[PDB]
Amino acid sequence: VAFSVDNTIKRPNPNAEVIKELNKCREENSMRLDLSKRSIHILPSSIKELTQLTELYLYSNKLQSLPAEVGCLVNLMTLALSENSLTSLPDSLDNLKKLRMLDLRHNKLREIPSVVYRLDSLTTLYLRFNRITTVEKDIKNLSKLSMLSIRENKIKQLPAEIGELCNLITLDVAHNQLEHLPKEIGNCTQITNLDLQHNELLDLPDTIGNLSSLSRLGLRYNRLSAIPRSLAKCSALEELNLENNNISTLPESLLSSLVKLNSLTLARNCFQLYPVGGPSQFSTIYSLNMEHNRINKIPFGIFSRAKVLSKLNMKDNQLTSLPLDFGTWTSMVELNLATNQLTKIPEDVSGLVSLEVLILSNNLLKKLPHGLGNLRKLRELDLEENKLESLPNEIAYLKDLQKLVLTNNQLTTLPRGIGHLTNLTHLGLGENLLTHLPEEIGTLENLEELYLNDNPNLHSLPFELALCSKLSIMSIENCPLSHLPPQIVAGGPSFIIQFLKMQGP
Amino acid sequence: AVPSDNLPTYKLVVVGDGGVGKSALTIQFFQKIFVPDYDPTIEDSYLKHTEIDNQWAILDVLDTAGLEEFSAMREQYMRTGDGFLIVYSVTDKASFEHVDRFHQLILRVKDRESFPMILVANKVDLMHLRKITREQGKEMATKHNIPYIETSAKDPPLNVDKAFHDLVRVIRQQ
Amino acid sequence: LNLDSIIGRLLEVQGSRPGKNVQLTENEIRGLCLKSREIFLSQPILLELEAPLKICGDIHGQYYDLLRLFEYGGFPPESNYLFLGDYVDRGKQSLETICLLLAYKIKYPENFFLLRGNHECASINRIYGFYDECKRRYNIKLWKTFTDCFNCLPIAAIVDEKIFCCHGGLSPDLQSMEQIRRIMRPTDVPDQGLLCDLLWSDPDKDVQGWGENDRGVSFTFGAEVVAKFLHKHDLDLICRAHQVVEDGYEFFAKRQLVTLFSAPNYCGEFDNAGAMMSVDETLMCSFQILKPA
Ligand SMILES: Nc1nc2c(ncn2[C@@H]2O[C@H](COP(=O)(O)OP(=O)(O)OP(=O)(O)O)[C@@H](O)[C@H]2O)c(=O)[nH]1
Ligand SMILES: [Cl-]
Ligand SMILES: [Mg+2]
Ligand SMILES: [Mn+2]
Ligand SMILES: [Mn+2]
Repeated sequence: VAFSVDNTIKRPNPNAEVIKELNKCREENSMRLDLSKRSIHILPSSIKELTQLTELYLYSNKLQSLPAEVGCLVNLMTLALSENSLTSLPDSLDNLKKLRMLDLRHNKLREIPSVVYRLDSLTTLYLRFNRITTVEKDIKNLSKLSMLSIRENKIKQLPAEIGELCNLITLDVAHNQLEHLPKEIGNCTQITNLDLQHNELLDLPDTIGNLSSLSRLGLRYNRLSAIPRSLAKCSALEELNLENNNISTLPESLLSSLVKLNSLTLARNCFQLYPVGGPSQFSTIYSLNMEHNRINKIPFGIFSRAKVLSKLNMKDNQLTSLPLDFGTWTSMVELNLATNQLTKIPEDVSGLVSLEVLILSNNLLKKLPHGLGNLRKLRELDLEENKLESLPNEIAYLKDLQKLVLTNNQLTTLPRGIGHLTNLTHLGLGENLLTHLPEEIGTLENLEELYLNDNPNLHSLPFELALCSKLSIMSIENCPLSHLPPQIVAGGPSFIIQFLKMQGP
Repeated sequence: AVPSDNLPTYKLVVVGDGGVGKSALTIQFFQKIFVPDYDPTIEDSYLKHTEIDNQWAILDVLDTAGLEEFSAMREQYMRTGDGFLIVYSVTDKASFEHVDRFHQLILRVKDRESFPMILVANKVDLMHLRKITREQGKEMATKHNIPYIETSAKDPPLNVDKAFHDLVRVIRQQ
Repeated sequence: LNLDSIIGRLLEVQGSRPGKNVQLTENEIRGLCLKSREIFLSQPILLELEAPLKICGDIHGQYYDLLRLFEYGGFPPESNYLFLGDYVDRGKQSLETICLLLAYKIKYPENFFLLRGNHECASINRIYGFYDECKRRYNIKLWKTFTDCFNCLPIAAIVDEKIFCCHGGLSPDLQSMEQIRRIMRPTDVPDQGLLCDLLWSDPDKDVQGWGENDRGVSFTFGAEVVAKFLHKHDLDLICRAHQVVEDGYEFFAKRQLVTLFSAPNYCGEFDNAGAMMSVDETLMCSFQILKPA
C-alpha cells in the first residue's frame, strides 16, 4: 500500500512459548496438544517428534500454511485449523490414515486442497467461511463423511458425485450461489439435516422425497417457484420455512402428510390465496406466518381443525374483510393483521377469549366494535396509524392490558373508563387530536411510558397525572400547553411533573 | 465507559441441549437483538469489555453445540473455559433431564469435584408451553448446589446480562 | 428493463441545475428496496473486495455531488465502487441518492458495494430529516421499507487483505474479523457494543489509548491503537469516513489511517472539498478531489 500524493509517493510507515509447550508435550508424552490462541505464524518443525499425538488444536492463530512435518503425525485423529490464514495444505497429510475430523472454518482457501480429497478416512469436514468456488469430482473418495459443512462460500454447482456419500447425515451448503440441486442427492437416504437457505435454487429435484429420515430442511431466501409433491414423503419434518421465495401454490397432499409439522412460514412469497386443501392441513402447526404476501381472502372454516394453532401473522397483505367464523378462533393467542385494507372488526371478536396480543396497525379502522372488552386475556393492543374517531367504553374491561398504542389517529377524547387499566404500562397517544386527558388517567399506577407529542389541541394536562409515581418517560413535544406557564413547559417533563405534584389538591 | 488496562479475562462457556436458546441468549447479551430463526451452532466466540461490580473485565463467551451431530470438539472447547452456563428450555423435558449429563461432563473434563456454573431456565415467556416448573428447576439447582436463574431471550430480555454477571461473580468468589 | 428505465430517469437530471427532483413511483422504490435487501442478505456482512476499487465517503443526500463523483470516477460498470455509509439525512435529495445507489447495487451486485453508516438507522433517520422527506414525498410505509433494507447492509469491508474499510473506526471489543462475521442480520444499531463502535468511533490525536467521544456514544482511539491493530491483523491501512475533513481526506497515525469525505460544501455551512480514493492493482492509492463551489 502506497499513496501518490503531493506529486510524490508516500507510504504508511509504522515463539519461545510454543517451543516450551512442544518440549513439555514431548516430555509428558501427551496424546493431546493445544496451541490455540497463541498468535502463531509459523509452526515449528520440531512438532514432527510428537508422533504419539492424536488430537492437534491450532485454531485461532495466524498460520499462513502448515509445514510438511505435520505429515509425520500419522496417529492424528482430530485436526483443528479454524480461524487461520491457510491458503493450502501440504501433500504430506496423506500419511494421516487415522484422521477423522478436519476443521477449516474461517480460512482463506480459494479451493478445497487436493490432499483433502485423498483423506478418505475423514468423517467430519468443516469448510465454512472460505473462498471455495467449486467442488471437484474427487469428493466421491470421501465416502465415509457423515458431516459436511461448506456454507458461506462461492460454490455455484455441486458435482453429481455428491450422491455417492451415502453415509452423510448433515449437509450444509447454505449461503452459496447454487442454482440447481443434483438429483443424486436422493441417494443419500441417511441425511437428516439438509440446509439450502440463502442460495439461488430455482427448483428442487423430485428425488428429495427419498430422504425419509430428513427432519430439517432450510429453503428460505431462494428462487424456488414450486414445491415438488415428493416432499410429502418426508413426514419427519418439524418446520417448513419458505420465506422469501417465488412459491405461489403448494401440493394438496403436502401439508396433510407433514404430521410432525409444528410451524409453517410462507412470508415474502407470491401467494394470493391460501393453500388449496382442507382444514386438516393446519391441524398440527403451532404458528402460521404468511406475511408480506398478496392474500386477499381467508377461507371460511380454514382453522376449524386447527386446535393447536396459536400464532397467526397476516401482516402486509391485501385483506379487506374477515371470515364469518372469525370468532371461532378460540385457540388463537397472538394475531397480527397489520398493514391491510380492513375497514371494520366484526362483533364475533368477543369469542377470542385466549387472545393476548392483537395488532391492527396501518389499517382503515374507524371505530372499535362493541364487545372488545370480552378479551380478558388481552395484553397488547396495537392501533397505530388508523382512522379511529372514538374509543368504546368497553375498553375498561381489559384488566390484563399492558401496552396500548394509538399513535396517528383521529381520537379527540379518551373514555373515563381508561383508569381501570391498572396493568397498563405503555400508552402511545402521539399525533392525535386530544383536546384534554380524563381525570381518571391518574389512577394508572403501573403506567411507565406516556407519549403525547404532536397533539395540537392538548392545551392542558390533568393534575392527577402527578400521581403516576412509576411514570419515567414522557413525550410532550410540539404540544401547545397554552394553559400552563411557558417556563415550566420549556423546562421539560420533570418540571411539568413537579408543577403538577406541588399544585395537586 | 473507557476500559482500563491489564483487564482480567474470563472464559465463559454456554452448554445445553439443541434449541434451548444458548445462541439467542448470547446474541441478546452481545448484539442486544433477538434472532427468531433457528440455526444449529458448531462453535462461536464473543468478546466484550464490561465493568462488573465496579471492576472492569474481559468476557470471552464461547457458544457450543447442543446437537450431537455438531458436537465434535465440544469437550475441547469446554476444557478451556472458566465458567459454565447450563441452559435448558422450560418447554422441553429432555433438555431439563440432560442437565445431569452436562454437569457430569463438565466435572469429568475439569476433573474437579465442583466448578463454577449456573443453571439457566430459558424461554420462560412461553408460559402456555412451559412444562418444567420453577420448583423443579430450583430442586435441580439445590441438588447440584449451583445458582438458579430464569431468563428469556425474546424481547424484552429477562436477566440476560444478569446470568453472565452472576457467573463472573461466582468465578471471582472461587 | 424496468431497472434500466429507473436508472435512466435518475441520470437524466445530470448537468441540470441542482434541486431538480426525480419523480419515481412508490412501487418502483419498494421493489428496489426489496431486491437490494435480498442482495445484501445474499452477501457476507464482512466484504472481501479486490482492486481496482473506488472508495467514497459520506454523501448525506447530496445527489448532484454523487453525480459529480460518478462523472469523475466513471459511471458503473466502468469502475468498481465502495461507499462507506451515510447516504441519507442532511440533504435535500436523500431519496434520489439512495434510489440510485440501490439501483446500481441491484444491476451490478459484484461490482457495486455499500457499507452501513451511523445514519442508516431508524432512530437517526427519524430525527435528521430522512423520515421527514419520506413523509413529505411518500407514506411512512416507504420509510419502514427503507429501514428494513438498511438493517441488512454490510458493516465492514477488507480490500486485498491490507486495507480495512469501515464507517466509524476501530472498537475495543474488536479482536478478530470473525467477530464481525458473527454479527447477525437484520439488526438495528445498538447504543453499545462492537457494531456501535464500528459505526460511531472517531480517531483523536490527543488520546493515548481509548477515550470518551464528544458525540456522546462509542469511544475515541489514538495512533497507538491503530498501529497495534494493524500489526495484529497484518493490515496496512484503515480507510474510514464519519468525520468532516477540509481537504476531503486526512491521514492519521502517520498515514496508517485515512478519513474520506465525499460531499463538498457539507450541509451548506462548510467549505470542505469532497475526495474519492482510487486503488489500483498495485495498491497505489490516489485521491480525486471535488473542488468546492
Ligand atoms: N420465544 C422464545 N424463543 C426463544 C427464546 N430463546 C430461544 N428461543 C428460540 O429457540 C430457538 C433456538 O435458539 P438457539 O439460540 O439457536 O438455540 P441453541 O440451544 O443455542 O441452539 P444449538 O446451537 O443448535 O444447540 C429459536 O427458535 C429461538 O428463537 C426465548 O427466550 N423466547
Ligand atoms: Cl454524523
Ligand atoms: Mg447455537
Ligand atoms: Mn456518520
Ligand atoms: Mn456523516
